[PDB]
Amino acid sequence: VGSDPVILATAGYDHTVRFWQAHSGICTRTVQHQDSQVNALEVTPDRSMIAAAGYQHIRMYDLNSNNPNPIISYDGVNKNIASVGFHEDGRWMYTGGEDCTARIWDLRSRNLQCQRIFQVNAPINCVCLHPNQAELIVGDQSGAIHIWDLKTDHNEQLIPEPEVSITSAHIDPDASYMAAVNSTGNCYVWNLTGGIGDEVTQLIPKTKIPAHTRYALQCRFSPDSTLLATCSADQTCKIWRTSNFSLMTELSIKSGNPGESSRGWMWGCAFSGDSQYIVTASSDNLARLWCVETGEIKREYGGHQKAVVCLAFNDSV
Amino acid sequence: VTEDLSKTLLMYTVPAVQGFFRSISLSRGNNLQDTLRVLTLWFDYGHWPDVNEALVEGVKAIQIDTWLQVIPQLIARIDTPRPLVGRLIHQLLTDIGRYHPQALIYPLTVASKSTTTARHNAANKILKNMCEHSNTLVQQAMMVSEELIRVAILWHEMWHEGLEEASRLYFGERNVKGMFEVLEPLHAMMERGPQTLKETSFNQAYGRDLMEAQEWCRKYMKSGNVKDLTQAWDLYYHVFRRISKQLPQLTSLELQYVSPKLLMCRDLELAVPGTYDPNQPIIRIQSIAPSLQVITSKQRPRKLTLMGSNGHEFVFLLKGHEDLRQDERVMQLFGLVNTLLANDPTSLRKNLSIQRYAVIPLSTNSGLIGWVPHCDTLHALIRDYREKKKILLNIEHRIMLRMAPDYDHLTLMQKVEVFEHAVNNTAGDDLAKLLWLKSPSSEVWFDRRTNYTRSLAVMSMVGYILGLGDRHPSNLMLDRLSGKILHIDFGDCFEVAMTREKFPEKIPFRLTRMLTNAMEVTGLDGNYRITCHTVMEVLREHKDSVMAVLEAFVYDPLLNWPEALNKKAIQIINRVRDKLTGRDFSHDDTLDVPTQVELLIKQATSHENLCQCYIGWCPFW
Amino acid sequence: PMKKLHVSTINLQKAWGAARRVSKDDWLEWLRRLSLELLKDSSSPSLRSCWALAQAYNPMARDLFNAAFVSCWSELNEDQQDELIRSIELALTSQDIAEVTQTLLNLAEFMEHSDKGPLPLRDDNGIVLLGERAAKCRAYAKALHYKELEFQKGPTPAILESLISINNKLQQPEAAAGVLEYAMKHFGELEIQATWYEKLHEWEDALVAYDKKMDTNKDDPELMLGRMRCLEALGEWGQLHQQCCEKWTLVNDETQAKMARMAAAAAWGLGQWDSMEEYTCMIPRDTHDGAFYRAVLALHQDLFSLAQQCIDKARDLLDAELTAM
Amino acid sequence: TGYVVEPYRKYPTLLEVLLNFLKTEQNQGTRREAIRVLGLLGALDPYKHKVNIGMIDQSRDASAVSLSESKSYSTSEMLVNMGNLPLDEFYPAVSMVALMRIFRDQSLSHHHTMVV
Ligand SMILES: Nc1ncnc2c1ncn2[C@@H]1O[C@H](COP(=O)(O)OP(=O)(O)NP(=O)(O)O)[C@@H](O)[C@H]1O
Ligand SMILES: [Mg+2]
Ligand SMILES: [Mg+2]
Repeated sequence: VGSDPVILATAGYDHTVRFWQAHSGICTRTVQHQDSQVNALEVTPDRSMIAAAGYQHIRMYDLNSNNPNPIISYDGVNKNIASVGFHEDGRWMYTGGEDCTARIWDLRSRNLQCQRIFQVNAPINCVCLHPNQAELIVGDQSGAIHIWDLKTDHNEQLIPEPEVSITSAHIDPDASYMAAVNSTGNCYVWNLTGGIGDEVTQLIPKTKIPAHTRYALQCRFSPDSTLLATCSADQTCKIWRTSNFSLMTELSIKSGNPGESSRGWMWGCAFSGDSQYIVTASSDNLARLWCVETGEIKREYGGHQKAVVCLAFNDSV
Repeated sequence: VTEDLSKTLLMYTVPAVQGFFRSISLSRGNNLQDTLRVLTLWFDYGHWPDVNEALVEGVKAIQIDTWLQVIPQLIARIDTPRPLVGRLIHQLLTDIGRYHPQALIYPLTVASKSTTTARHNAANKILKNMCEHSNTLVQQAMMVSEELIRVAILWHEMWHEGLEEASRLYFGERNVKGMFEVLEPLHAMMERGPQTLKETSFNQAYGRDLMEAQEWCRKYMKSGNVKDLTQAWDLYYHVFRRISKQLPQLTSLELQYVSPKLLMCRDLELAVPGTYDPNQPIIRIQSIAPSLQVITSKQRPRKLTLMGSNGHEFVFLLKGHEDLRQDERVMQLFGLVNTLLANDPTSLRKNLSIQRYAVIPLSTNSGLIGWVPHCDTLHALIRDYREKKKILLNIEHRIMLRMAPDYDHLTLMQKVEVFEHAVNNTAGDDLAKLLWLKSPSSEVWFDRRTNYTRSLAVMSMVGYILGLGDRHPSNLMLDRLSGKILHIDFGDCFEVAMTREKFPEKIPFRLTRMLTNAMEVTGLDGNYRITCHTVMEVLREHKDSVMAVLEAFVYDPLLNWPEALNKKAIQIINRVRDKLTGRDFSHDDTLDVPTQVELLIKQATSHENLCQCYIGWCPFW
Repeated sequence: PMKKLHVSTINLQKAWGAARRVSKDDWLEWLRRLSLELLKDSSSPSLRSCWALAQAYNPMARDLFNAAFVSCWSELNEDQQDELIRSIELALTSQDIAEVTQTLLNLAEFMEHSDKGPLPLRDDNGIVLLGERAAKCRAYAKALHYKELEFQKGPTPAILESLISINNKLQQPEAAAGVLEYAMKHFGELEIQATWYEKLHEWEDALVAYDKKMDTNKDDPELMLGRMRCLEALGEWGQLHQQCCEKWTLVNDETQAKMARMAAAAAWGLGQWDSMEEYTCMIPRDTHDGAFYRAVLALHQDLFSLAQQCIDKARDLLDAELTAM
Repeated sequence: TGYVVEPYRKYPTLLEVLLNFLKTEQNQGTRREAIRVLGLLGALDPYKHKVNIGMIDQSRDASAVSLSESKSYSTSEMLVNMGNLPLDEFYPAVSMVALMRIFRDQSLSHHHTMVV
């Protein structure tokens, strides 16, 4: 599956993980993920290994071989694991769980247990890391975004809205803007600080974006730091412009008939390096690839028997 | 400073006691509030002399029967360290027994079997004082209490429970000493020997195996080798399998097999449990039925029956594994709330009284529950409705399983996906249509639905203050005549279910969509919300009486099932104070009743809170 | 058992012969004959055995009217059922008698409970028809039930009007408040009319709204009636009597009949008994209100005999309403 | 005597009997006298009427010591209690209910022939 420079992976409740190519439109292979569902997917930066985070275990999947089983099934976390994240070299993999623990484990070794642990009062929603790989934004269920220092373990915590569940967070590669998204349908964007190791890493909030009137789930910056995509529970994803946070782009799957409502949420998004094609997952069994400029159905990845949740996307020249 | 404080307290307390006693004498029936206030003043300042003489004079002057309202609280402080307070408590209890032994024997019987030394010997002393003039009634109550405790849990029952617990301990906790501690009472009752036909049959069937296991245990702690332990486990497993296969066959117990003494006694002078009332003739235990129906639930209660001296059957549900003292005190608090709602004319007109039953604990593990007639559990009601309509009982649950067969294994928002899919694709109007169908006429339907909504609001707010959890549909019941809601199990009061590790409850009360649809079609913004506001105002204004009733939990080990115990109890009461005053949600802020009720309705209706509920709670319902 | 019996269809729809039934005696006789013929043509032998006793004892026929209709109805085919529905609709629509309407609404709710299902009385199972019939029949719990069925089928501001009205005429100001909150949440765009406050028992606000709407439209009937109702409820007898004197000279006689009740009440409150004599003339003599107010006038003039038979007539007229309610 | 309102409380069935007269009898004079008695006794508060007949009881509801209950029809009520079983068994049930309603009543002895 690692032959093509362009690769994406998909997973959900069907106890399987599927892989797709940009211009194929047909699943390459389906690999079983029995015994549990799946919450997150991520392809390592080196494009040699995929982490699938589900319930009480994180599974590792090869990218160059031909239809193997899971190769390393890490276990130990007593409850649901919610997020994944890798270093640029891929040795250290970050993660957050529903058991009030945000952890960092090893990948290039045979260690069978965690390497670093961090406590937080509430379960950890999706976690993300600063591009320089020296700071962690951890999103808890209590709404308190945690700034965690990798070189001093300093745990700053900012709650921009009391008693709400922040659902996801993402920081652009340029380390200029960072976005967080919660169940209130709001996108909170803060300016970064141009620090390296000065321990400052100050975050300066900006104007609030009423992204949705419904539970907003996944917010992600583009690799070019030009556009942001926020997909929510109202079957709507909005692609805001980083320049002014305006919007002329709607991503909806509403049938339009009141008798066909509750079709399914959009559960995630993934930009491309060029950032003109965006792939998102939709709990109506299906993943959709659109183009931001026109917002039309470029491809639909049929094959999932049950609903889809999480996606990963890696591309190369 | 301290001396002036004491002087001010005494000069503002002694007039308080005098006035309260005068008001109680002038009330004659509507005096639960005043009696509780007197008890609070007596407990907090009775040891002070002048307060002591004032209380003595008031007690001597005041009618005795009034104190029947507050028998538990008195016994909850029977072991007060202060000399004068304890002396007056004992004298008052002795008087209450002298004139009204029927009301006070059962709580005293419960207190006698207390592990605490002070409570134990005080209860023994008061029972001796009772005996001094009513030896017959005292021993009769003791005998019937012991026999009903015996019938509550058969030797089968406690042996099965102990074997189950040992299996968890040895394999789960690897606690062999814990196993020995758990088993020691079982060996103790073996040494006690059989005393009924069922006990003798169980002896002849399994006692030899049990003694052989005891012998390998003797070998174990005489040598210290797990080989003897495993030899014991062999017969433990065999007897456990035998008893487990036998248990479902005990669908109905005949008394002569399990308790011939109940059959021997007839035309008793003891009052039927939970029916004594000094203003009416005493209904007495004429006989006991020759067969007890048994429910197939996990705890296995017994549908016991009495034939009263008035010829009317009195049905009870006899529990053996639950602490019924909590249920009794919750019934007392419900009685206080009923008094409060009747006192206010606005709430009095609306019939906001909480339906309640009689709870008679017999020990720290067993008791009797009044079997309320013409009532159906919400689970049973919905089951009957869906069987009748050919709708499938678990339709929402299997819709969730179809969307996610591992529904329990998802993250929060994925669980919200599944839960909202199940809710939005199912009508959820079972209770509305069922209230309509179970009503003779639209007049009766409207009356029943008004009562249902108002009682649901009353119990929602009271349970929230009470922290009453585990409100699953089987724990709610509906009247076939009045329509009021009845809450029957109170084993998870004070947010106990909201802190347990496994499937913690994230809602204050049950307000699922099925209930809200049975309300006015316009929703819960009307009758329900307004009744909640009314009840919260009534409770917040009279929070002193609620705290007075709840002090019984402060000075008892009831919530344990020891300064840690006191710390936990005061923490729970602080939480209840926060709920009543309004500082529950944010300690730094106080909320008016509309705001608090809106927040609580949002919490009880939120899908994030509802989806996390354990599946058998039927949050989708 | 004895099996079923053939429901003679001809005589069955013949028993529903409301074509030439006009007077109250006619309609009571129609109800009696229908309740007897249902038993006579009942399919179940158990009911038909009671027909002979019902004939000589009508209350038996009244007791089994619902069951007798169920037995007769379950045998008819689609076309015969449709004819029966048409005749039932005609019976409900024809004349508003408390006894006959009460019996028919009781039958409707009985069929609603029965496994046969609600009577397909119209496209809406007679929900609208039965609701309005219950409303004007003084039986407001049935009216509430059918109005809530209307609401479930779809909420409209008119359904909210009627639902507030019914709930407050059931003495449920809290339910009416709930309906108001539903309106404000889901219909905040529309401007809440004066009739809402009138039915919410918000008499002061209702009067304010009626005044604010009347200044733009002089001499409007419905506005006048609502303003008078608000004034009577508020106890403003002086203003009510001033309004009555001002507008009595131009009101239509049909609407003057509606004027008369509140006019007489206000005049009594003040004490212009000649004005009461003038107003009570318009109140019909066949209504309890008319007889009672005529008795009041007679007593003020000290015609004790006249007031006595007026009170007797008032009781006789109130007998039907009291029996129905 | 002015013994008003109290008769409802001391005779809870009085109001029910007076109202039931309006349903049963047809003579206009008797009905007018029934209405006269109803008015003379007073228009009882519906809540007070419920209290008199016991549908609402604050003596037991507000009592601190709860008390156990002392036990373990119209055509519509008959259907409600009979809706579980078919109509074929409902017809004889309601027929017998009405027949017994007449038959226990001795004042209708002249119908007891046909009833049997
Ligand atoms: N007070 C009561 N009045 C009438 N029926 C009752 C009463 N208490 C219990 N029941 C009925 O008996 C059933 C079993 O009793 P219950 O109290 O549910 O025992 P359990 O299931 O062992 N308790 P828990 O595990 O705490 O839910 C109930 O579901 C009701 O049907
Ligand atoms: Mg149970
Ligand atoms: Mg229970």
